[PDB]
Amino acid sequence: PMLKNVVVVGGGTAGWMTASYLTAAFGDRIGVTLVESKRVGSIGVGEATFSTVRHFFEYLGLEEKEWMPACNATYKLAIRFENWREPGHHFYHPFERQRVVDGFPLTDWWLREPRSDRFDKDCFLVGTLCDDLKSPRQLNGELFEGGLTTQFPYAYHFDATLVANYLRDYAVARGVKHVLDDVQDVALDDRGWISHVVTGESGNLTGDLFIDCTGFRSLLLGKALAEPFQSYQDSLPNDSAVALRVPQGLRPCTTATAQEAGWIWTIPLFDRIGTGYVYAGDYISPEEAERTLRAFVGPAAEHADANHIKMRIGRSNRHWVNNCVAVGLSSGFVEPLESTGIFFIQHAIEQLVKHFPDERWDDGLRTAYNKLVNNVMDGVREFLVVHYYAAKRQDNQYWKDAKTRPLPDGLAERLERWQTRLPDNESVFPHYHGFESYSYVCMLLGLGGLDLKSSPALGLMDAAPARHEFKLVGEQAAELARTLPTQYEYFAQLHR
Ligand SMILES: Cc1cc2nc3c(=O)[nH]c(=O)nc-3n(C[C@H](O)[C@H](O)[C@H](O)COP(=O)(O)OP(=O)(O)OC[C@H]3O[C@@H](n4cnc5c(N)ncnc54)[C@H](O)[C@@H]3O)c2cc1C
Ligand SMILES: [Cl-]
Repeated sequence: PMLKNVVVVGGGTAGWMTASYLTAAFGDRIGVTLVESKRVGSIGVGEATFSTVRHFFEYLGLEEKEWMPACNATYKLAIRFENWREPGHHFYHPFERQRVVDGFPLTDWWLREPRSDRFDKDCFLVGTLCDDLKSPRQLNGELFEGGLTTQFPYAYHFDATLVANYLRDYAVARGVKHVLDDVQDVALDDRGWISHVVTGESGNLTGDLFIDCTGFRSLLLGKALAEPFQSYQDSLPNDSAVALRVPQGLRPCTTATAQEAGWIWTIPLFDRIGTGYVYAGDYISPEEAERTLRAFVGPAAEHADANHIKMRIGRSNRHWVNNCVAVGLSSGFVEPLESTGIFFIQHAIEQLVKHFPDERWDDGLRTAYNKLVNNVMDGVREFLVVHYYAAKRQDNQYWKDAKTRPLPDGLAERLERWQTRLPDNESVFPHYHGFESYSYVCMLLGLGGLDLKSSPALGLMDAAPARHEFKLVGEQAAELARTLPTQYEYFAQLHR
């Protein structure tokens, strides 16, 4: 007794990732309909991704060389953090797993005896590749790792509208019914379950399962079903953004430049730059934020229209209620400091397939699904609070307040453990939330606000293997700088 029809409401990145993934997972064995407005646009942002996104394209059977040119896409090997510790300081948060020497990470050996003033230069390859604007692939397509299960779980930058167009064509070609219309009413039955959605001129769209991809407005879950929403704003005050699209070497990383009341993203696409100021409206006005952003970008922004966005920061109490699942901004959101919006969508849809119901609608599937999503969002929220707490700067009220806001449960205890020994698998938020322990280590070392200590055991061990590893990183960096093409060179002859 299996379900027969899914209705997806919304045609942004969330809706078309949902629809395309459903056809990849279930084929023609279930019907999928997507309805989307002709007049309400998508949010217009969401252009950097997280490590897991490679597996989304793999699941659909899409190779980089076919979708990347069609989506204005580049590689994201890291995030470059600027001015978080102090003025003029920068460091990389790379998609690069730790090197472990005799049971201890190289970063631990570094902390014992720093080889330079840059932990990321000494311990990692990827930051240097970003500085040299390198492609992660040689001109013959082979990944650089093969010349040294991957140590480099990288991601992408792309135009979210082009990706959504690409997945729409992917999904419609595989039988997804596409309705271009407004949902004007969500009809509930006597159980409070969704019976159908009423469209302006396409009749009623009926189905067994309804996916709310309507964005922040959450027309099905938050509005029609009145599901409570849990704000994160007390712990993360950034509630606003102003975004620009700007004409444009391609640095394979996102840049996050701390500002007086937030931070500015720089996302390099193949032929343009996406940039925006994420800020706290209680500290600066939208006018000041736009002024700051335009001055930061410089003359290239003098003719670009600013896109002002109010963010709904938090998560729904439940994400799957009755026969309705929220995917995308309707489900939850944190500021894009670590590029988690599309990660949340992929997690939501992957776990919806894994917990997909039959006609018995086992409530335990909902309970498990909701716990998984809540744990992912709570964990990312904790990770982001650490960004502001561990940022060394306390130069104004905003950056002082970043250390006195209420911490999520358990973070105070974890902060104390991290100042005893660097974070590892057993000293971070103990549920899946995307980020691995190496991300915590890098952020703490770069942000520089905590009192970090190396493990005393290192003093009783042979330092030779660690010294060899540091030397090896330098040799491999030198070889990669000589051989890898620049990212522009790579895409220039790939766009042939
Ligand atoms: C400033 C900012 C920066 C971000 N940066 C990143 C980033 O770097 N990386 C990342 O991964 N994510 C990022 N995100 C998150 C990202 O934008 C979302 O995860 C993603 O775009 C999915 O959005 P959505 O589809 O849920 O909502 P939307 O894009 O708002 O889509 C809503 C859809 O519902 C439709 N709709 C609405 N009402 C109706 C109706 N009545 N009837 C029919 N259809 C309707 C609309 O037409 C639209 O198609 C960012 C978000 C913001 C605000
Ligand atoms: Cl995000």
